[PDB]
Amino acid sequence: SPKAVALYSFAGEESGDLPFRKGDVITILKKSDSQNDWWTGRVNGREGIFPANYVELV
Ligand SMILES: [Cl-]
Ligand SMILES: [Cl-]
Ligand SMILES: [Cl-]
Repeated sequence: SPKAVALYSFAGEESGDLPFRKGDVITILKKSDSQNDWWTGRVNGREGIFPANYVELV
């Protein structure tokens, strides 16, 4: 499974969003062919979707 580092924090205020802080390493559960889409991941015991541009694939 791909991992990615958060370049910026995401508050993830909407239901289904995955919040994270800058520097967190997110486990990617689903990605698309664009890093401008919302991808699916998990970190900190939460699961959800987030803007893929906020992360850098390891
Ligand atoms: Cl935000
Ligand atoms: Cl892209
Ligand atoms: Cl969750």
